Amino acid sequence: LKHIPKNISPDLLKTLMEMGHGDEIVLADANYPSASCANKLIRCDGVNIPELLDSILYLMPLDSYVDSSIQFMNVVSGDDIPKIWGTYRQMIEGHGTDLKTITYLRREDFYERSKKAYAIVATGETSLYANIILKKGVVV
Amino acid sequence: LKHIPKNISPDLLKTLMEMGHGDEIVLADANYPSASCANKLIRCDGVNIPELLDSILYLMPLDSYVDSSIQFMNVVSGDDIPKIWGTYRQMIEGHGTDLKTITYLRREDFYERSKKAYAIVATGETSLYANIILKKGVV
Amino acid sequence: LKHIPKNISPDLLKTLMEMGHGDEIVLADANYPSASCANKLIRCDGVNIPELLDSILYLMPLDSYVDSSIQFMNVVSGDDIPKIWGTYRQMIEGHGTDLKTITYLRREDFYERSKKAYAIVATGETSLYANIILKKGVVV
Amino acid sequence: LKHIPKNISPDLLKTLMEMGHGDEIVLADANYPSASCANKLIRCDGVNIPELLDSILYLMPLDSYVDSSIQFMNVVSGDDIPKIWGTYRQMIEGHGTDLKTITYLRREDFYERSKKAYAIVATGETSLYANIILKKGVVV
Amino acid sequence: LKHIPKNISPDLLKTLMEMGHGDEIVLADANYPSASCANKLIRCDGVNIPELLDSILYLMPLDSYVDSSIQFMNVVSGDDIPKIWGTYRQMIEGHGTDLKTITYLRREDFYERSKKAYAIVATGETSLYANIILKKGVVV
Amino acid sequence: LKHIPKNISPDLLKTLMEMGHGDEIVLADANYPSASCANKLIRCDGVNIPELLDSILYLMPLDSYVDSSIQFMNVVSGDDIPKIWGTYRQMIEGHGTDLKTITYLRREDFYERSKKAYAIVATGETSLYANIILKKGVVVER
Amino acid sequence: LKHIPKNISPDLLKTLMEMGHGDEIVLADANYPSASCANKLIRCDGVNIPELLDSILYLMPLDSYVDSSIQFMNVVSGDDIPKIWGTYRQMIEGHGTDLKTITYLRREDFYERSKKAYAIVATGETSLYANIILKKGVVV
Amino acid sequence: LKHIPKNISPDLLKTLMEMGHGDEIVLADANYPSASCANKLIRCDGVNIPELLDSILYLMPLDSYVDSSIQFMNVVSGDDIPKIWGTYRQMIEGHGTDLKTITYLRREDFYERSKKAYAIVATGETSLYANIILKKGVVV
Amino acid sequence: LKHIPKNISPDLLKTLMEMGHGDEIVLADANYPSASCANKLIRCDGVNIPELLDSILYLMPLDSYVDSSIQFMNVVSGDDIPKIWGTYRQMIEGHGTDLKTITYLRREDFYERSKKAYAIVATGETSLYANIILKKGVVV
Amino acid sequence: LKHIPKNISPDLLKTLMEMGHGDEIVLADANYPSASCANKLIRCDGVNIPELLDSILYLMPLDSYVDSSIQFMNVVSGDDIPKIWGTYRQMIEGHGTDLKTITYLRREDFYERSKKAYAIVATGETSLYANIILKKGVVV
Ligand SMILES: C[C@@H]1O[C@H](O)[C@@H](O)[C@H](O)[C@@H]1O
Ligand SMILES: C[C@@H]1O[C@H](O)[C@@H](O)[C@H](O)[C@@H]1O
Ligand SMILES: C[C@@H]1O[C@H](O)[C@@H](O)[C@H](O)[C@@H]1O
Ligand SMILES: C[C@@H]1O[C@H](O)[C@@H](O)[C@H](O)[C@@H]1O
Ligand SMILES: C[C@@H]1O[C@H](O)[C@@H](O)[C@H](O)[C@@H]1O
Ligand SMILES: C[C@@H]1O[C@H](O)[C@@H](O)[C@H](O)[C@@H]1O
Ligand SMILES: C[C@@H]1O[C@H](O)[C@@H](O)[C@H](O)[C@@H]1O
Ligand SMILES: C[C@@H]1O[C@H](O)[C@@H](O)[C@H](O)[C@@H]1O
Ligand SMILES: C[C@@H]1O[C@H](O)[C@@H](O)[C@H](O)[C@@H]1O
Ligand SMILES: C[C@@H]1O[C@H](O)[C@@H](O)[C@H](O)[C@@H]1O
Ligand SMILES: [K+]
Ligand SMILES: [K+]
Ligand SMILES: [K+]
Ligand SMILES: [K+]
Ligand SMILES: [K+]
Repeated sequence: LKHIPKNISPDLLKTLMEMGHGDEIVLADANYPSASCANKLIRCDGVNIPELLDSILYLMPLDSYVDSSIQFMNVVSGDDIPKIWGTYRQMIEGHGTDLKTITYLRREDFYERSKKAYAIVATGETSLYANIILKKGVVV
Repeated sequence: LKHIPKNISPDLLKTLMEMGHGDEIVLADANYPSASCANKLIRCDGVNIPELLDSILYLMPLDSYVDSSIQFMNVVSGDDIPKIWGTYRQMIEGHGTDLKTITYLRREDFYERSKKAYAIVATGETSLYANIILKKGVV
Repeated sequence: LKHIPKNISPDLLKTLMEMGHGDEIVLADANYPSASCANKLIRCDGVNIPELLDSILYLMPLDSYVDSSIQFMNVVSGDDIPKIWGTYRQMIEGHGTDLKTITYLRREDFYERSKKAYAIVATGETSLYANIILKKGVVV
Repeated sequence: LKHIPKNISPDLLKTLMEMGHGDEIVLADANYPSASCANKLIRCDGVNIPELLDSILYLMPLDSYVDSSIQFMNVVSGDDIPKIWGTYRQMIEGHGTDLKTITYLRREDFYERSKKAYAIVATGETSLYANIILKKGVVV
Repeated sequence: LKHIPKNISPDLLKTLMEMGHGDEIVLADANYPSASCANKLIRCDGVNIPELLDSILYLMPLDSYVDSSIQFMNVVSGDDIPKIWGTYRQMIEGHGTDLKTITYLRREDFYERSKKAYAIVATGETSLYANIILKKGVVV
Repeated sequence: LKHIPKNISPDLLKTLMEMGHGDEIVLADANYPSASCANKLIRCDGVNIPELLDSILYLMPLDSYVDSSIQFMNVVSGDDIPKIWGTYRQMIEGHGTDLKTITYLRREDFYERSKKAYAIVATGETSLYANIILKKGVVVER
Repeated sequence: LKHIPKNISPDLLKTLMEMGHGDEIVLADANYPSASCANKLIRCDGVNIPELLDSILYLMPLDSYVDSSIQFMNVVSGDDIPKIWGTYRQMIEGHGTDLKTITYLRREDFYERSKKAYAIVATGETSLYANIILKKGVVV
Repeated sequence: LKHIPKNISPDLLKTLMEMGHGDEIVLADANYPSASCANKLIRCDGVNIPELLDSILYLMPLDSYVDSSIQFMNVVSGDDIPKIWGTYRQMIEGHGTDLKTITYLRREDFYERSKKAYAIVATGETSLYANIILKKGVVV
Repeated sequence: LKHIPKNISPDLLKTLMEMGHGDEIVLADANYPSASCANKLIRCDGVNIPELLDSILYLMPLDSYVDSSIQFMNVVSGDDIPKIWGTYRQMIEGHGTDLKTITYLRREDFYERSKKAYAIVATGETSLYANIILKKGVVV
Repeated sequence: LKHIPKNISPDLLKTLMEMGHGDEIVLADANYPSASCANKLIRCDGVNIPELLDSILYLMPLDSYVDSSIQFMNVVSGDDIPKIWGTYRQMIEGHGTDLKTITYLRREDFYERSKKAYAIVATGETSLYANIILKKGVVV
């Protein structure tokens, strides 16, 4: 269609539309157990996470009513911090969100919040530890 | 159809009809997480709540055997009391329903009750904290 | 519910509502092969057709845009003209459609039309050749 | 069909047939939350309960292996004790069942039992507190 | 249940009641391609046809409005006239139906009609050419 | 969501999205046989068609590869020409579509084309002969 | 089919086959509540248990890794220990199983174990307390 | 299970059982468009055709009412004659079936007969032109 | 996974594997009516056709039993020959296919063949007339 | 398809692909209760476990983030150590994985683990105690 971001599947848009204030969506990397965890699965194997996050932030406001609307997955000790978080931070600040609302959950904590999320979008993102949890806010 | 309100959808009327004494129905605003909470989902994305409440009250009696047959979602203290509540109130009293039956639920409590409800209709009501739970009476 | 005839079921009211101008519904007697002809089946095995026709006529205008809004199934020339037709004619008139709209269809014509109808209603009408096809009109 | 009562529906018969020793079936009045409680829902919106109870008892024996094979719904004070109970009792004896088998569950207890029942039939019964639960017996 | 013949399964009785006037049902021996022909399939692999025929004709009237209300499968010329046809005739007479109504179809016509019937019941009947096609009549 | 017309329901947007070039969609009025004709049914019982037409024209280009990308349902005499057709014509021109693309179908023909359409949306439009068929055009990268 | 007991239905064979070591299948008499207890239901309404048990014991080895691979339903006083238990033991002995493997479960314990069984088959066995639970062993 | 050939899956045996006189099942090599042509699809991707032909010939009698019970795919007039046909012919006379019942179809005719067949089993057979159509006969 | 091209969704791979000789798959551009035309629909809204074509040709042989294993959609009138046709041509040669196997279909004929294809994959390819139909060959 | 192990079924490949880091898959022997334990069942009745394990190890890396990514079912000792274990070890070491990751689970613990596995693949492995639980690692 005209005016809608080009990297959003028909089904993704529907689920973004039907999501209400408080509903969470996981943007999972190519390595995340998306199918096994998901309440509702959306497959987007041909899309990396930076470009997808940008489009969703364009469309979907974030929950200001909580302290933490965005969550990443904290690494296991010995593993390196993915540099991709810098792209996320750069993007998140872009659509005028305060970077303070990001918090870090550990692997098992993350796995569990994704199960309670309304949908997981399986991406093709190769970067390790690239999983993002987004919480929908109120629409103006 | 003749003699039936024009803003009650086919599927909404079916579900109102099959509802029994005690069953609850949520009238959710545009911002409510309707789809994620619904046991049974009706979308009326083009209808506003006062208008839909009016039609529902005409058709469906409210539960006399409980202290509270109506619930709103309570605001965070001490934020502004939603203006539309007045509209609702003036319509609830009118169908002959005592205002002292309305009750206010914490966001979390409201969510939990909506999951146990028979159905949630998702409306286009743009106003905040505009949600309502209704409990069916006897006919 | 209030203001809605007590002899119209949840599913029947839904289908009456979603019917539009021209759609046909079949009030079928107990002997009619409703299930095998039905595009969409609605069972009301405890209801008779007089009651039902009355309630339906109350909510749903007939099709003014054709010669025939109503069709009974004809007998096999001409053994015992069914008494129940008389009861139908009384209601159909003073509701208030013109009795001249009723045409009578051959068995195999009726069967065939009933398959092209939107829905059939299986009733408990024990009378013979008691079936009816009604055509929805324009609501204004 | 011949030799089968005319007011029990196709899916109703299959249901009574497939029930076995110990299974319960609720015959619910027009005000019961049948749809929302039913494990399995049979709709008979045109039928009243006394005629239905008569047909079922004809086909289905009641459980002798428990002290209560029938339950009614008790009134909340101050509602009227419905007259229909008298019709029910009069009809339950006359099939030969000892009226001592009838017990009286309060509203909330009744709902919870109907939930663990194999099937609920939503009737057209207008009388209040006209709900019945029947427990299937042994055949031989 | 009480008053229902013991060899009519729950789903068979249902389909028998769902059937209207003119509807056909095929009683298929254990060599018939039941599953591949059936619009709707009922399996009674442990039942033989003559006893099934008895119960069905007991419960269901035959179509007395057409030339043939019953069809068997004619043998491929040469092969023996199956004995069971005798047993069927002594079954059909009794229940008061005239054997003049039995017509005989050839394999590829018997297959064709069975596809258009409302149901095929697959039985355990080991005898050859034991297939019967039944047409439902009026219930009064 | 932001930047999306607020009268386009979640399922309608999906179906507008999954439509490609040549696909058609029917905006059916309240009296229309939407449910019986529909390959794929979307119910928007609370929406009027001019509102919906503006939002759809905003997002979805019309098919330039055919003469008629828009069809109305012609009247039988003596029904009146509906006023809403002006409203539609006003709307269509202004999104940049030549009114020459509008053609008119006999009630009967309209029904049959609606059965071959990708989707019918049932609206709350009480105005008569208010049905439209729109045929999706190519979306070209700027 | 050749070389396959005639009294095993298409769907029963498949269930027996997809059962692994330790899975249980219940052979239920005509009075049992099979439909309501079953995780997976197979209907063999025209077959008695004796015949069926023989075929199943011909095809399916019994679990030798537990104390008891066969459970009958024990009676409640004062009912009679049914004669069919005699018929069961050889077949059972006759297929080579040590009868000490038969353990007896009371009514409620039987229903609960059957709810946990991979499948229940509803038979036509009019005899009482004829239900049997079988536990599949290892093949070679 | 005991007394069942070991290379027939649970679903294959069921489909082999529910087939009746005249039904056709296709044994398709790894390269055959099984998924697209199948009315009913059974997958046996780890199984070669000769051993499957063995078991099926053992369990399933072939149709004697036709001159041709078996169809191979004939080669494209350019391609080479497959070794596997000799295997097949030897397999076919071993059970008492005359090789004169074998016929050969050109791809087009083969594709079409397969669509009209009750089932296609997609096998792992590597040999080209390895496909077989078997038509079931009567069990006595 | 290791060794599988990174831009193939789990479902596309399945589709590719279950396709056999002669089956056709349509790589559809972002303007194609993919959903209304597809018998089986795989969405890859995040992939462009060149990268998809490349990894598909790696896995899947083309049908050499026909003059044309590849079909493009010829432009109307009218507009330019898209440059991506050069890109496809450079890839098709290199994987070892004779470019003469490419034929060009009029818009309506392409649509019609795609209705007959096993599957259509909806890509995010923004180039016009970028659609490709591939026919599967034999393997190894 | 080319470059893909020949013993991986279309849905198995899909399953392996849709699995993510941490997801488990049971390779279950012919005696295992796959059907009854399986959250998601893939049937591969024709295939043995070593050839299948080998192919899967080629495609799927094992989880490095736990102390044990491979589990066998331990013997009831009771029975003796099955020789199929060494064959497994020869394989998993040949794929670069350290044999100190194999743990051993008791029969009941293995059943429970398998219920919580993403998929169970039912094999034709005739070796006893031959079941394997693989846990998927990260792909770099
Ligand atoms: C160790 C982590 O496992 C998770 O499942 C993945 O989603 C992360 O990228 C990372 O590999
Ligand atoms: C803050 C509240 O969030 C809720 O989910 C909404 O339903 C209310 O309208 C309000 O926006
Ligand atoms: C002869 C007629 O057949 C029809 O199917 C029935 O609906 C009528 O009642 C009558 O029996
Ligand atoms: C108070 C009681 O509520 C129940 O649900 C109904 O079944 C009774 O008839 C009565 O209305
Ligand atoms: C030759 C005939 O084929 C039919 O399909 C069977 O139903 C008959 O019993 C007979 O065997
Ligand atoms: C007479 C016409 O019937 C059609 O079905 C409707 O869609 C038109 O709006 C009008 O009412
Ligand atoms: C009392 C027992 O009830 C059980 O459900 C039945 O299976 C027995 O046959 C017996 O009637
Ligand atoms: C050329 C032939 O194509 C067919 O589809 C396949 O089934 C044969 O094995 C062979 O490859
Ligand atoms: C005119 C053509 O229509 C087709 O459906 C599209 O796939 C092409 O890219 C082009 O736009
Ligand atoms: C005793 C064990 O039981 C399990 O179910 C099987 O999977 C093993 O192979 C073995 O037979
Ligand atoms: K996708
Ligand atoms: K809606
Ligand atoms: K009903
Ligand atoms: K059966
Ligand atoms: K398989």
